[PDB]
Amino acid sequence: AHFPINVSVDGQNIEVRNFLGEKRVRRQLVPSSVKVSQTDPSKVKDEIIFDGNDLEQVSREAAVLHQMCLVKKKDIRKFLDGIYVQTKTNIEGME
RNA sequence: UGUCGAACGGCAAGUGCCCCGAAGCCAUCGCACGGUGGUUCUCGGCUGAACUCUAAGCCAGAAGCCAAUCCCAAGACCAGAUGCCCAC
Repeated sequence: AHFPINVSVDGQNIEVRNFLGEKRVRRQLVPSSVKVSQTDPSKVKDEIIFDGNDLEQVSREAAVLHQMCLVKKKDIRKFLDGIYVQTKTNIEGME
């Protein structure tokens, strides 16, 4: 709604800065072979798209960023702070 | 005050009383120091079977416990290491 933000991913770790107003980084390790980028530049501006091969070795960490999110002593429904896991989906490709 | 003849000097008042007093001791009266790693459960959640967290496969983490730092130290009887050495 208001908070302009930034996020980051540095090779093997993930950063989360100015989350809800928290001006520090929120790290999280990712295993060897799960490569990911952003589309913050312009067209999407929001999404984090996880790719990979294994059912539960990329689902295991596409579960904690939604655990790294909650706003606790606060009404939750009236406003939606968080870059949270979106739309469990089986994306295939023929492009 | 008393007292050594008087000063000087002391002494007696179970340390006369008093001011100051180093050393030592001591004060939340002074001062220094006391911010660490795993493990798990609440739990957010993952896969889905027979669709959801779990029936098996699983991350994750506050306290918690557990060691660790810390204090003691083999009656835990240390075949730990090491220094030195007899008579008969």
